[PDB]
Amino acid sequence: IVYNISSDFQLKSLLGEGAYGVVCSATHKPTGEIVAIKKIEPFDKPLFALRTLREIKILKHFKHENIITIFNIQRPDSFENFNEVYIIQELMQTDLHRVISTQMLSDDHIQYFIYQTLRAVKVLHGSNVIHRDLKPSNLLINSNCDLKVCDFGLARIIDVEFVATRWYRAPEVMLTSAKYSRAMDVWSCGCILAELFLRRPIFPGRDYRHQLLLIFGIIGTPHSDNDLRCIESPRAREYIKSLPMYPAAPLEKMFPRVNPKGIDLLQRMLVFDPAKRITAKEALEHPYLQTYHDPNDEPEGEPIPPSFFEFDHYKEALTTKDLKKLIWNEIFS
Amino acid sequence: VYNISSDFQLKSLLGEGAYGVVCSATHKPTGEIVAIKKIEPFDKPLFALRTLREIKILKHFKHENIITIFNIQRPDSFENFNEVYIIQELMQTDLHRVISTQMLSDDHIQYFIYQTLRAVKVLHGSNVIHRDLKPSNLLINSNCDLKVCDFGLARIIDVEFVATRWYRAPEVMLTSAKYSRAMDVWSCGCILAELFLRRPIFPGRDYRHQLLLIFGIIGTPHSDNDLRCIESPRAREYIKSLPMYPAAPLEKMFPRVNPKGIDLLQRMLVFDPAKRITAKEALEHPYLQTYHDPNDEPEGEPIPPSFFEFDHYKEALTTKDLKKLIWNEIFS
Repeated sequence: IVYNISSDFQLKSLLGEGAYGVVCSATHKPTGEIVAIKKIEPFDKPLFALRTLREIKILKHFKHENIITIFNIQRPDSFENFNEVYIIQELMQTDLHRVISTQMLSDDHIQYFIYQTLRAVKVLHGSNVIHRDLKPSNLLINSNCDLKVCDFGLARIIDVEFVATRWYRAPEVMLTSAKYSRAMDVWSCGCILAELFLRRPIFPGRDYRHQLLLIFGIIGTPHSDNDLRCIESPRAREYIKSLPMYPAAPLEKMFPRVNPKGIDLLQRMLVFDPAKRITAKEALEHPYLQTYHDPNDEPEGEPIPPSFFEFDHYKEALTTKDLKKLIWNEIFS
Repeated sequence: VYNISSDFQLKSLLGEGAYGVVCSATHKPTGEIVAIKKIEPFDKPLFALRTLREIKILKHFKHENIITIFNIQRPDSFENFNEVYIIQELMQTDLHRVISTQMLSDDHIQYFIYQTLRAVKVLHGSNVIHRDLKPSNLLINSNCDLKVCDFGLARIIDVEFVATRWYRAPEVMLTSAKYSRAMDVWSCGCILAELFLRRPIFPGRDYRHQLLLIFGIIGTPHSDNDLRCIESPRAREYIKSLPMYPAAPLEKMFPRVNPKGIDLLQRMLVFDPAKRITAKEALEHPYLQTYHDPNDEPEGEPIPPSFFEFDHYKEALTTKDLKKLIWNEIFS
């Protein structure tokens, strides 16, 4: 696993080989710090190029306790042989998926993990950034319990497409065109909070249809004009009537060993109507989290213009060179 | 490794990449030599979708100028479906690399240029546009047979990523008419231009620069009839905002070139896609009467948009969705 990176960096262990590239825990000979180094050969894979670009722009902009820190990107020399991107970021022991899969967590830890995840969402939205793909495995965690969001490969700046799974995607997002709302992120959190209690995905659909069936199977099938009063889609409203009509299930009655307040906050997130869906801010304020809530320390963010990801706004086809230059430029200032 | 029927004998590796290895093999039963691609696209969304298009377009056609795929391996399980073995008709090299490494007689030029427009014609007649033609998507075999492949950006007629736009038509770049049959003729004209020049005629360094180079030879459009087919205000402003140079006389740029070829070049590399000559009209035109033959030239047959149904659903696709598309296409 070659790494043509500075001498000062002595690799240690390979933490994961992904579709993106490999990530290794290395040491900063000088200060003796332990960092995470990503090697990414993305130039023949357009999709992975943009993803990497997005991620690099976002990580670098924020300076938040719940969003991963990039320490520095290695700069190449010739744009002519630039075929690898090396990113030195903070090393993180595990992620929220792995943790749920091996430990039972006290209501406190859950309060704290969902608290941190909401804190980050607040700053992202406050900044006009929508993650668009929150799931347990994007929430990295440190040995002392720091949760940190990463993987903004699908992020967007507000005002086909591919996903690894739609297990945490919001129904309004699958049923319509409203695929760039702050609400959709708050829906993912609902799901994440659900997994924290159930220790398993709450809506593990196996395909599109089955996903909705699973969702309504719990929150309830939207029927009247007031339920679909956020689904102006004639098609979406048709398709909904092609699914059985269930009543919302009593989450409280079925999961009685779970903190009643969590259940409330959960219900206020898992709501079909994106407009009645609790917002990250109102979420931090919710009872269930009062222990950790402190409004003088829930950063509101600084707006980021759409031009941040200008590419999302032109039709012009992007070429390979184009992508390599956007990343290149990103690296040189 | 090449997990495939032992009825094959692997000769040699022909190349690699992101998609995965591809190599020659003998079909013991007929002693016919073939190429077997080993794609591992399910962790690369965009590649799986490209693969899906290639498999559907190729399996469908039966033209001498479109690559022929003989079979596709049958996976015997969805759970463990991680590769795709395509067995297609071996090809020695590609026009890019031929131009790239030799002077070709005006004869050779017409041969390849005829074959190329031959294929484009059947596809255009079948409502299929390639949308990404260039020298390296033109594969050539021994007895100089030209066959087009790489339909990863094709669409059915009733944004995206590309390696380069050196072959993209100006109107596609400016406007949103990124789906005309015309864009393929423009690409064609760039192949032709390149056959004479022996190098890319419009090697732009970037969006603007590409337009600056194209207009540098064809003339910047400025008149209403020039900008007749350009419905966008924003787009018109753009053109009107670039250096405005008058067309250059091809004859004095391709001097050691067949006067009948230039005329064809000028008929293809035209800004107005409406005026632009078509794949059929190109076969007829003088420079190509030596191979023309209003018989041996299929006009194809319209394919229904549903052939590419997925280009009509705005839902997001998942890994499983993708594995399922290719899977169905292999068994159905």
